[PDB]
Amino acid sequence: TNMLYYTRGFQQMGIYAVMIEKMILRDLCRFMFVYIVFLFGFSTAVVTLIEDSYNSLYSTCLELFKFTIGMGDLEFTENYDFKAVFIILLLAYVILTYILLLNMLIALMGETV
Amino acid sequence: TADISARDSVGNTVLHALVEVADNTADNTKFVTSMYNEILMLGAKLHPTLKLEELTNKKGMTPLALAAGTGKIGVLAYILQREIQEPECRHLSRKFTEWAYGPVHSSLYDLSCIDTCEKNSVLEVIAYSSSETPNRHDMLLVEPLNRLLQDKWDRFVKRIFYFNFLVYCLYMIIFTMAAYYRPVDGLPPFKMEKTGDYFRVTGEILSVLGGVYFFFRGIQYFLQRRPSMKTLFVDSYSEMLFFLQSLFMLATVVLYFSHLKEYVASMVFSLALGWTNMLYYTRGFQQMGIYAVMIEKMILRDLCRFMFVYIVFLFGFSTAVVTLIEDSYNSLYSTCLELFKFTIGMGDLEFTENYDFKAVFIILLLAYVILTYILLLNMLIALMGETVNKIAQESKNIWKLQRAITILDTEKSFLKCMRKAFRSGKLLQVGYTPDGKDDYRWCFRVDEVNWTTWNTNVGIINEDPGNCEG
Amino acid sequence: NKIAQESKNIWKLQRAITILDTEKSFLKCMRKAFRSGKLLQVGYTPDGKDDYRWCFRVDEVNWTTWNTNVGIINEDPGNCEG
Ligand SMILES: CCCCCCCCCCCCCCCCCC(=O)OC[C@H](COP(=O)(O)O[C@@H]1[C@H](O)[C@H](O)[C@@H](O)[C@H](O)[C@H]1O)OC(=O)CCCCCCCCCCCCCCCCC
Ligand SMILES: CCCCCCCC/C=C/CCCCCCCC(=O)O[C@@H](COC(=O)CCCCCCCCCCCCCCC)COP(=O)([O-])OCC[N+](C)(C)C
Ligand SMILES: CCCCCCCC/C=C/CCCCCCCC(=O)O[C@@H](COC(=O)CCCCCCCCCCCCCCC)COP(=O)([O-])OCC[N+](C)(C)C
Ligand SMILES: CCCCCCCC/C=C\CCCCCCCC(=O)O[C@@H](COC(=O)CCCCCCCCCCCCCCC)COP(=O)([O-])OCC[N+](C)(C)C
Ligand SMILES: CCCCCCCC/C=C\CCCCCCCC(=O)O[C@@H](COC(=O)CCCCCCCCCCCCCCC)COP(=O)([O-])OCC[N+](C)(C)C
Ligand SMILES: CCCCCCCC/C=C\CCCCCCCC(=O)O[C@@H](COC(=O)CCCCCCCCCCCCCCC)COP(=O)([O-])OCC[N+](C)(C)C
Ligand SMILES: CCCCCCCC/C=C\CCCCCCCC(=O)O[C@@H](COC(=O)CCCCCCCCCCCCCCC)COP(=O)([O-])OCC[N+](C)(C)C
Ligand SMILES: CCCCCCCC/C=C\CCCCCCCC(=O)O[C@@H](COC(=O)CCCCCCCCCCCCCCC)COP(=O)([O-])OCC[N+](C)(C)C
Ligand SMILES: CCCCCCCC/C=C\CCCCCCCC(=O)O[C@@H](COC(=O)CCCCCCCCCCCCCCC)COP(=O)([O-])OCC[N+](C)(C)C
Ligand SMILES: CCCCCCCC/C=C\CCCCCCCC(=O)O[C@@H](COC(=O)CCCCCCCCCCCCCCC)COP(=O)([O-])OCC[N+](C)(C)C
Ligand SMILES: CCCCCCCC/C=C\CCCCCCCC(=O)O[C@@H](COC(=O)CCCCCCCCCCCCCCC)COP(=O)([O-])OCC[N+](C)(C)C
Ligand SMILES: CCCCCCCC/C=C\CCCCCCCC(=O)O[C@@H](COC(=O)CCCCCCCCCCCCCCC)COP(=O)([O-])OCC[N+](C)(C)C
Ligand code: NA
Ligand code: NA
Repeated sequence: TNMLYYTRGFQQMGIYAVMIEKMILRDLCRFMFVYIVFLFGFSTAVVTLIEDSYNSLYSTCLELFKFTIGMGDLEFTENYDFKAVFIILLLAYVILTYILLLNMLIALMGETV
Repeated sequence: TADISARDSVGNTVLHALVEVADNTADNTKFVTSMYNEILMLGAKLHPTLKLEELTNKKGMTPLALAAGTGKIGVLAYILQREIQEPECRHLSRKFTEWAYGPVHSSLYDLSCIDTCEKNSVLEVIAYSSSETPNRHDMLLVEPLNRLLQDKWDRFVKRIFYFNFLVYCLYMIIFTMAAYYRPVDGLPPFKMEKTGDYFRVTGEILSVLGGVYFFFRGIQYFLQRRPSMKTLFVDSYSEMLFFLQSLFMLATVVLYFSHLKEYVASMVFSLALGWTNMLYYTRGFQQMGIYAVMIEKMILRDLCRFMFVYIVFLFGFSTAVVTLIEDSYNSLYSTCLELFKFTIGMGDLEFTENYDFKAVFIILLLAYVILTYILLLNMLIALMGETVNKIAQESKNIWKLQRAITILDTEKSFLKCMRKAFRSGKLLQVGYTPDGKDDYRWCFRVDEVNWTTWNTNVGIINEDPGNCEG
Repeated sequence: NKIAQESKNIWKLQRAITILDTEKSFLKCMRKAFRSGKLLQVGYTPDGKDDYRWCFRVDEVNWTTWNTNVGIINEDPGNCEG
């Protein structure tokens, strides 16, 4: 990752790596903070609902982080007790994170660039 | 002769009428702002001992607070930056000059009814404005208001806000950690058998005391700040979500002692809101606050248009697919659910071999895929990108208003805890009344420097006997 | 970025085509197209008769044409159609 220092001897790669640092400090920094509010916000909301194994805060923050990377199973646990709660609570996470906030990130990168 | 106090059936004097007539155009603003001076000169020339701007109408609104409320920003800019440079019309000057050494000069704006008048202060009348007041978000760029709220913030509210944040951070930790460790075995209410269960009910007590808290604090927002049916569900997207959090959080108390497991359905919606409602407290932070303004606009401009159209297609093709399935994915849930997976990148194009015509099925999904994943989610990114270009400074001006509403509720809350609102300005003499007395106006300093007004026409300069308040 | 106002102008035309098919459809259900304007006198013909043109009002305000060159103004005998 520190090879990206030595882009600074190259105008088009160096500027690119300047456009990396600004995003990590402007856009990811604002993003990932808000993202972890929702993530831990719905994660706790889901493992609170689970009873029993996905009754952990890791294995539910881990499974809800998969919706980010396009690997979210909307049925990763049948060990709930109210489905409408669970489904309302994930699709809320999905809409607010995958559709809204990752695509909002692309928008802010676009305005940053 | 004509009585300059032009009280009418509605009570609007001439200055009121000149606020009501404005349009926030350049030709009209250039006009009406001038006219106040000559009306004010004449009011001070032909009928002294009656400063004309304190007068009100039937509804009880000064022309200052009538410009604050009716959305008149260029009018309001004049009345706040009013700088009359001539004797016997100078007490009406609103922006004084406490000194000027070289280019530097300390402007001395008055905080007459920007904050803490007996009714309708400019910050209230802007902050506590309804929804469709034009220019509402730009009306705090007007000096001294931009630098007055940043003064109250850095000096009073930044320390109480970051405390209220912390108390809400721990309220969530206490409520989260009291819900994670809930009793799975049995039907409520539950017992404090183990030692940890005493700490757990404690976090449940402390959880409900905050649910009734944000409940009452969401009631009295509708008793202090009386909204209309349009401004319930618009312009107040926070006082509802913290109040809504309490509805779930108190239904959680109903359904715990009503002997049901449905308390989980409500207790869990209080957590998702509760952490999602941490994004309120970004409004004490410029870059995070604007970001959260760029969240609300998307949810209301872009998701709102998007998700509606998306659910037309989704239910449009879902019904089209389960119509084709025969038999298990012969449900409208398990087909809307499977077709929603193409959105999140988890679409199996072969999630059912229990069809009867494959070309129908495949034409019908790839139509859904192209029109939703490739077109409409990427179209969403495009519209966000055009939104972000639009709402760049229009979100910073919503932010300073979010912070402004916070600065004023903080004043009203701590009206007896520590002090009043602190008055955010030094009582200072600016000159002399036309009746021959001191003035002593609550004024807010603004050190300003200008490298082109080299002459420095003295005019007002008050402590020119001094040099810099020493 | 290109099609921002070029799509609002396609929109008003989509709505326009809807407004006119709606007229043609309900030509006998309720009424004709409603004629969307008040038959009003605007002056006098050059042959010396009334005009009575189906006209559409547009309240307009301008804060720079202070002189108000009278010119046409028709119900200046009145003031605001009272
Ligand atoms: C049985 C129940 C069924 C439900 C229906 C019942 C009614 C629903 C509730 C009504 C509301 C519905 C909201 C829908 C989503 C949109 C939310 C949103 O735009 O909010 C922005 C808000 C801004 O502040 P404010 O309002 O103070 O500022 C306003 C505002 O800027 C204004 O433009 C300016 O004039 C001025 O600045 C000021 O006047 O920010 C916050 O309030 C903090 C952040 C809040 C979170 C933002 C993210 C959105 C989360 C939504 C989902 C909730 C979480 C998941 C729950 C799972 C299911 C339970
Ligand atoms: C870039 C830096 C890295 C970021 C990573 C981000 C990733 C997400 C966050 C990561 C950091 C925080 C994770 C939680 C702390 C560990 C405890 C836990 O998981 O579970 C605790 C339970 O109780 C709870 O889960 C609720 C209590 C939360 C209290 C801590 C506040 C965290 C604040 C930040 C939160 C976000 C708020 C927004 C932040 C701005 C106990 O531990 P356990 O072992 O899980 O329980 C098993 C107990 N049992 C066996 C008896 C049943
Ligand atoms: C943000 C808010 C949430 C949004 C959620 C969005 C998610 C999508 C939409 C969600 C809401 C609507 C879902 C359908 C209503 C339930 C009935 C059903 O599913 O199946 C019914 C069948 O018949 C049909 O499925 C077709 C009949 C549809 C009539 C309802 C119109 C819905 C309008 C809105 C539609 C979108 C139009 C565009 C909207 C602008 C009967 O119920 P069942 O149990 O399924 O059938 C089993 C019967 N059996 C056992 C005898 C075989
Ligand atoms: C010379 C390096 C020898 C390295 C040998 C090692 C292998 C080769 C390694 C890397 C490739 C480097 C090739 C350099 C020559 C290409 C032409 C050029 O000058 O630049 C051009 C292409 O620019 C590039 O190709 C720059 C890419 C390197 C960026 C470094 C980050 C990660 C390195 C990870 C490396 C993994 C290493 C693991 C495997 C060994 C662009 O033109 P410019 O220069 O922008 O224009 C003038 C700039 N000026 C204004 C400053 C004047
Ligand atoms: C965005 C602003 C923030 C809003 C925050 C608050 C939002 C919260 C919303 C709603 C709160 C209540 C929802 C949960 C109900 C409690 C559980 C319950 O009793 O379930 C019952 C089932 O009931 C159903 O299966 C039907 C569910 C109807 C609601 C679906 C849409 C709600 C989301 C609209 C979103 C629009 C948002 C606004 C935008 C337009 C019975 O229990 P069960 O065990 O589930 O029964 C079997 C279930 N099974 C057959 C499925 C297996
Ligand atoms: C800004 C804030 C963000 C938004 C926050 C709020 C978001 C709230 C989100 C979602 C709220 C809406 C879904 C509720 C959850 C399901 C609960 C339920 O009743 O399940 C039953 C559905 O029974 C049906 O009849 C469903 C018919 C409609 C399609 C299902 C939704 C598709 C999910 C994708 C929607 C994507 C679009 C998203 C738009 C929302 C299941 O019953 P069952 O026991 O399995 O019985 C099987 C057979 N049966 C189905 C025939 C009965
Ligand atoms: C968190 C980090 C972030 C920073 C913030 C720090 C936040 C505060 C931090 C910690 C406060 C809590 C410490 C006491 C409990 C520890 C012992 C215990 O019971 O352990 C158990 C977990 O815990 C529980 O089961 C108790 C439930 C959670 C307590 C919620 C806070 C209570 C309010 C008062 C708080 C102070 C407020 C008022 C102050 C004036 C161990 O689990 P177990 O036994 O394996 O299984 C669960 C038990 N069961 C199976 C029987 C169901
Ligand atoms: C309970 C007995 C005390 C023990 C509790 C132990 C603490 C555990 C915590 C939380 C548990 C306490 C009960 C929960 C209350 C609900 C949350 C709440 O009120 O938030 C309010 C805080 O604003 C206040 O004025 C809070 C009241 C004072 C709390 C005193 C305890 C803090 C101790 C710890 C201090 C540590 C300091 C360390 C410094 C480094 C929210 O502010 P608001 O102005 O309403 O604005 C939002 C509402 N709006 C969006 C609608 C506008
Ligand atoms: C707003 C102005 C002020 C409001 C008033 C001031 C106070 C407000 C605060 C608190 C007072 C309580 C208000 C809510 C009602 C309590 C729950 C209840 O009655 O449950 C009933 C059932 O319930 C269920 O069957 C489902 C319960 C879970 C629903 C989850 C969503 C909670 C919504 C939260 C509300 C969000 C609403 C959003 C508002 C837009 C219990 O009654 P029952 O007859 O025994 O039914 C048993 C049925 N069963 C056996 C099949 C299970
Ligand atoms: C003080 C708060 C204490 C909270 C303690 C709790 C832990 C810490 C919590 C949160 C981190 C807060 C650190 C604040 C100090 C950083 C430097 C700074 O001032 O701002 C900088 C960084 O800005 C941020 O770091 C703001 C991030 C908080 C946004 C709140 C939303 C979600 C919170 C979820 C929290 C999960 C909680 C669960 C775990 C406890 C940016 O500068 P600025 O300020 O924009 O510039 C001037 C602004 N002005 C114009 C207004 C003057
Ligand atoms: C965009 C504007 C909206 C248009 C809306 C209307 C579009 C509708 C389009 C077409 C309508 C007809 C298609 C379905 C045929 C009926 C079923 C049938 O008889 O299938 C036959 C099979 O036939 C095939 O397997 C070959 C299918 C040929 C068509 C493929 C391209 C059509 C999409 C072009 C899209 C371009 C769109 C325009 C852009 C350029 C026989 O039955 P079977 O049981 O299936 O036989 C075994 C099948 N198996 C071997 C596969 C297993
Ligand atoms: C604006 C509105 C949105 C657009 C709406 C319209 C969109 C309409 C979309 C798609 C229309 C085109 C596909 C039709 C569906 C297949 C039906 C069929 O005949 O299946 C047979 C295909 O037999 C072949 O020989 C297929 C050869 C071409 C590649 C198949 C398509 C690839 C899917 C990806 C295309 C991605 C690109 C998408 C571009 C369209 C299967 O026969 P079998 O029984 O399994 O036999 C096995 C062995 N055999 C295959 C050798 C025979
Ligand atoms: Na993906
Ligand atoms: Na994927």
